[PDB]
Amino acid sequence: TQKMSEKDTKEEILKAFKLFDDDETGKISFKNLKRVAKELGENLTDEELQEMIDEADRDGDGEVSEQEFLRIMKKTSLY
Amino acid sequence: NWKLLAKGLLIRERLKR
Repeated sequence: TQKMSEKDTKEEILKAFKLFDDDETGKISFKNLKRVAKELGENLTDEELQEMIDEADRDGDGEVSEQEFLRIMKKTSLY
Repeated sequence: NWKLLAKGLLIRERLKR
């Protein structure tokens, strides 16, 4: 038994969820998605990205967790 | 789509060429 580390890919996709949180708190709104994705440019419009915030926060609490940038990036649902 | 915006914000390090 050598020792398998779990830390490099986990700190890559969670480090990007830390680019969401400008004041450092662990949950976000519409503009954080668009803002750091805005540095690139982004293929989607602001109407398509407002439909996305309504899809995943269905009930309407306020702000999203580690599981939305992490959980939609990992699992791809086939049709 | 949150999958298209997840690659778009997977940008975390850089891009390339």
